[PDB]
Amino acid sequence: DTVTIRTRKFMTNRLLQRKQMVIDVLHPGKATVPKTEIREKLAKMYKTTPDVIFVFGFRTHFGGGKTTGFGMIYDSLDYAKKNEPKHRLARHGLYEKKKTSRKQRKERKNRMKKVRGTAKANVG
Amino acid sequence: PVARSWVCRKTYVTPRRPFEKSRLDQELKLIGEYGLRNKREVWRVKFTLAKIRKAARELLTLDEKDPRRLFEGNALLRRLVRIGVLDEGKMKLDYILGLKIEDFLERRLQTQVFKLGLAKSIHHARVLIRQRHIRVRKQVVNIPSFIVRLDSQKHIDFSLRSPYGGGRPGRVKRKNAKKG
Amino acid sequence: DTRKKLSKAVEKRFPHDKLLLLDTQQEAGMLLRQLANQKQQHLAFRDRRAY
Amino acid sequence: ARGPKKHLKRVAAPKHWMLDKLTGVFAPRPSTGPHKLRECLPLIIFLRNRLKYALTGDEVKKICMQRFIKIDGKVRTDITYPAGFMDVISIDKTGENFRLIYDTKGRFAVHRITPEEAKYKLCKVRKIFVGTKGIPHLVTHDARTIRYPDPLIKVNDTIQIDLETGKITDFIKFDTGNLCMVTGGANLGRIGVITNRERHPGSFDVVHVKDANGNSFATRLSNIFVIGKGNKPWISLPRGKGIRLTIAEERDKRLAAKQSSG
RNA sequence: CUCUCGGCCGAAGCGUUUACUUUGAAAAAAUU
RNA sequence: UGGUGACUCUAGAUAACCUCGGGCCGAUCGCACGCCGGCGGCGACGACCCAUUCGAACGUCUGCCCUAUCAACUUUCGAUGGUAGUCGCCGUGCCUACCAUGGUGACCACGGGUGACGGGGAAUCAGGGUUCGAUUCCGGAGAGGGAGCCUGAGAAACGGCUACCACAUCCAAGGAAGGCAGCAGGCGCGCAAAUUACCCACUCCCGACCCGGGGAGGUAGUGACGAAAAAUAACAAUACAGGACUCUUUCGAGGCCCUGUAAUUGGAAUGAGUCCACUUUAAAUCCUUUAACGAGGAUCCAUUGGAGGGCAAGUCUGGUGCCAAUUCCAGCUCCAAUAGCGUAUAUU
RNA sequence: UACCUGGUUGAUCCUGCCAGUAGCAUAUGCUUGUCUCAAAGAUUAAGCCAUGCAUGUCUAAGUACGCACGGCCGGUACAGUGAAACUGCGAAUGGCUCAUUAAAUCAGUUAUGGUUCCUUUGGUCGCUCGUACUUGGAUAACUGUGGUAAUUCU
Repeated sequence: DTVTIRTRKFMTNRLLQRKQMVIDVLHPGKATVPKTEIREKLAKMYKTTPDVIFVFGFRTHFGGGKTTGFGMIYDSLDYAKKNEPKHRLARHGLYEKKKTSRKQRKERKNRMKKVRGTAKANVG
Repeated sequence: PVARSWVCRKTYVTPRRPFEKSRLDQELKLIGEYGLRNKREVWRVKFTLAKIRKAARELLTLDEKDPRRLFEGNALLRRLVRIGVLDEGKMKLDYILGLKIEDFLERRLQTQVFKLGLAKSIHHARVLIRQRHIRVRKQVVNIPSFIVRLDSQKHIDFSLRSPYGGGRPGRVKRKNAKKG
Repeated sequence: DTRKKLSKAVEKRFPHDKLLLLDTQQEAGMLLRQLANQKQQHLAFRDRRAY
Repeated sequence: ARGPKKHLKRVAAPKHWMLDKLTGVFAPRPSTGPHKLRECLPLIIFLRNRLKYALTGDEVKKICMQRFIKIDGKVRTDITYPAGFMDVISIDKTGENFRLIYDTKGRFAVHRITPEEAKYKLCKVRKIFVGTKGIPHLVTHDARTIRYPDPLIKVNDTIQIDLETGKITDFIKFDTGNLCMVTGGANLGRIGVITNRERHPGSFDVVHVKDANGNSFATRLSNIFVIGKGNKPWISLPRGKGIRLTIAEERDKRLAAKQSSG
């Protein structure tokens, strides 16, 4: 409606199998538009599906009219699953990381280096 | 080692003699004329003027056709003209030595909001800018000391979002209008 | 920011003092360690007398 | 130190890389290779900070590990591989070719070239020596050794060499009236014509060069690279043709471009 | 300023040797 | 042959040598398979040597603070030089043998001190200077103190080893293990200095490696060191007080203006806060954006110092003693800078 | 901005130091609403350290008979994933501090025609006239028996 999308610095990155650009969002009297809404807006703009569209790093200007972020559209979901960072791929629910802290892993590692042999697999 | 920069500058000078009557009265004159918060804004503008005068003097010690004099004098003159402190017909370095603090005080956003008839006073202008009602071009500017350029002088207006501007009523008015 | 206010509220009587948190057994061990190794204020009256 | 240093601080990186202060504590630290550290462009800075194909070093590694990058016809997978002067970078997925030659300000231009021009390169010969069984060998400026060079080729000459075969195709002698590009010092990147060579025995020779406008400048002989024969270059030159404009003329051309375009 | 060999010039001895002045090359970034 | 400014250089030829604690001349691994048993295409790993890259190490020239209450020093035990060797990666008193008696010094040697790591740099700034540089970049040095090794291309390595000295831990008393001048954290010292947090997402490093790891580094926490921007009110009417202008010689009149001051009225504008949602991010927080609430004594209440001897600022008040003058205490009024302002010390 | 105010005399001018003043560092006191950056156990003790962490590492491509899992097709040595362990590489970088150190360090300048150099990149790798269609013995992981109060002991 009153939220309009423009794409500025467009580049067809054929090496990472994508098209990447700066996304400029106009929303004169609302809050910062969520990333999902921008994703269907880019999917309508570029005649594609929104599960290959990844947007990130949005900053709203002082005054509120405008928000700039970066976005990139992958050719397939497989190139998205290869070339995207794991955390941006997790923001879309496509990746789940291990739920262990550094202290736990580091103490486990230092405990199992006091043990020789396959009993290494028995140290918690 | 950190990925930080420590480069930072004091932007004013405290005077050498603290209590002299003439300087105190002239500072109070400027504060009252321009609606400045304290003496430090007078000292800040006085500092930028002193820097510009030192630059112009060191350029004037050079001989006339010295290429550093031409390049840096043209840059300094162009900037002073671009903020409207020097007239366009006075592109001579010696005229820089004739300027006063009042010119850079006239080029503030507080003063330009007062002189464009958006405010009833100079203090009303400082209050008007500080509360997000004034927009230069299409950008809400909150800073009274924002120095306005000549290409930005004819574009100072009221925020399309302000109650005095585009027109959504404020907190007090919406509170009072729903009592009845 | 709760702790921020708390420190200020403390500083009118306890000016330069660290606010330990006692919630769990690990923090209890930290507090016990802080109590064992800390410099002792000597009160003159009870130090001159056998009590 | 107790051995070789492996890290490069960002503020200690070469200035012509154009790294900014607040991205990190470290600079990409080129690997050992055919070019010196202070006179190279690592592949990550070219492919990220110049061409913007990638936004982080991780996806620079992703572009490299797909074997899409060639320097001088060979697939280079190391992301800090030192590429230097006259190197031909080929990216055949996008169908692009580049040559690493200096700006008039002493920085590596993004200079796009024809696929026909990607076939060869100019190397400055740096030593000649005779090895076992009387074989003449020639060592160039990027650590190439060529067996059996032409007997007319002496030191400081420029050989045009074919990247597929590794064999010398042509050469240019170091003469006056002859075209060079400066590869070091305060005059780096400027292109002109050799007019003089004042020989200093036991010390460094100094070569005098004249610009296409009439400007004269001298360099050390180690800073000279002959790039054409007489007056015409043997390679494509960048936008600025080796003419270093003064700051006043830079300001004038910038204002003229603003006024004409805008 | 000159004496020889090679194309009006290039090489050579320089002219007592210095102190002084100038030029050119070359001389990390950050900071200024 | 080829080179240099200069070779005892590089290349050439001859006679040989070639170390068992031994120098090269591939008993290695993957992927596609195809030609006329034989022929093979891409790679991976190893590798003598030469070049190159990253260095490293020795030298050249010039440049450093205070001290004569340090005027002669080095020379047996290497101090200066020569010859021959040893040792070393190599040049060399580096070391050994024999010779020579040299080498340095008021142009300050030698000795001692420094609250001395050196530079890039910082403060002041007319200029010359003076003061600072433990500290994120570059170079050095060390890992409680000395000393000696192992492996390796590289260490006299300390998040390697072996001793002694000083400390100190566990013990069943026989034995075993040690080194925060890494990140936190603690004790001590003191005038004097933060969390035993989160993460490899960023910057980069290392490894067999696109994949693992990184208290390097990033992120939050404490942080009035310091630097930037910047609220704590604005306006209208009313009432008095000034100052202009029209009309009057003036007094005076101005629904004539303008400017101030209010125990006077009035609703307009808003942040500080409280709190959804996004955005942010590795996950968060903060900021930025936006709903809702959020201001009259807008109690949503600005402090720190100084003034009655001179730079700014007093003809003031009340207690208390001493003989109206006069020690101590609490205030008023004024001035200055202001989210900052005093003090000590050092220094300019 | 090349700046002043005061202090010895009965009064005047001077010399002369000091006090005020301004900047920079440390500390400290009182006060503190918002927001951006941001130094931070150097000074004294290169004093002493409880506890945790700070250095590890596998590709198609050195060694897989751990069913720890897992399909064939069945004489097919080995599908594939793969802990452990052997082998290789790194641990000589980074980080910390400023005790030492006064022609030493260090900067600029030069030299290696007086040396070494993992790695990367290029060259060389039928240049030797003299069981190979594949050589030998082991040792880990694993199985099993153990010692000592105690160790990353064996």
